[PDB]
Amino acid sequence: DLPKSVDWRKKGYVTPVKNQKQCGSSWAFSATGALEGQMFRKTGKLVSLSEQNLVDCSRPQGNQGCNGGFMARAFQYVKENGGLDSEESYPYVAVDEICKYRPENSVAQDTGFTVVAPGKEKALMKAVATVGPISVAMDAGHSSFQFYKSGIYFEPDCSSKNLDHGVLVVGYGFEGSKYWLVKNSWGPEWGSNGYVKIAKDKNNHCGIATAASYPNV
Amino acid sequence: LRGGYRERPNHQEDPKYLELAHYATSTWSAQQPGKVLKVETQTVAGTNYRLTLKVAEQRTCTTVIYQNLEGEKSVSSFGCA
Repeated sequence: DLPKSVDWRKKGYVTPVKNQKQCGSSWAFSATGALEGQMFRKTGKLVSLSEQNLVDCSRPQGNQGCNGGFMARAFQYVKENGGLDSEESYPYVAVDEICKYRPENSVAQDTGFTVVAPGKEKALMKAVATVGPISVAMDAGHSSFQFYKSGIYFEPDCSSKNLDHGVLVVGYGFEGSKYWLVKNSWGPEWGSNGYVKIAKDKNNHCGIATAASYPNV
Repeated sequence: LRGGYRERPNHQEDPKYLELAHYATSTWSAQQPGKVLKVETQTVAGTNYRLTLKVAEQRTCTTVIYQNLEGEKSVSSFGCA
């Protein structure tokens, strides 16, 4: 029986909330989050990873930097590239740049990635319980999401198929009402200190279980 | 594609994109030295508006206006073919 609640922030798996600002790099933040957790699991050291490295360097794997991308192609870039620079060595400037990856500054690697069984919240729950924080895509397109502040986000027009935003499931739980605990990349001033509770086990709300993946380290 | 610009056809004559076009073009020219064909929106930490514009004293120019979650606007870019 899987636990009734998981919060990987309590185990030291999760960096503070970051801000993608004016760049369509949510895919890159979702990917660094999942890789930060898997590297922590392997090493015991939490190290902030470069979204800018992903934005600048993962075009050959079919990402388009601030114009959009996919967590899986980010994980594929790190695999093919043999590394990924730290946030500190390769800081975030929120614009498209020419690749300036340095292998000397690599602090992370992966061998590939695992896709969670599409559209299966019970699969996502197993993955979150057993692996750590999971990269997911959601429909964040509704003004209700922008002004989210507390409680369980539910949005009746939310698509489980048209997904526009990469985020990170860092756990799950229930209010005294089941939710996914989601880390966003819109700074800590948005939502609940940068976090949102998304309705869990309500027919894959906002597509949270549609495109879930994590890197293999 | 995920987090991509979404083209917004036939929105070109909406007052909102006319004000944004004017805001964009006037911001750019005011901070230059000396002297709507397409609308696209992108969900970021806020919203980007990428407006393709026909400008004349003729040029095809692309500009991006960023509006952050506090509703503060800025012109991210402005250039012409």
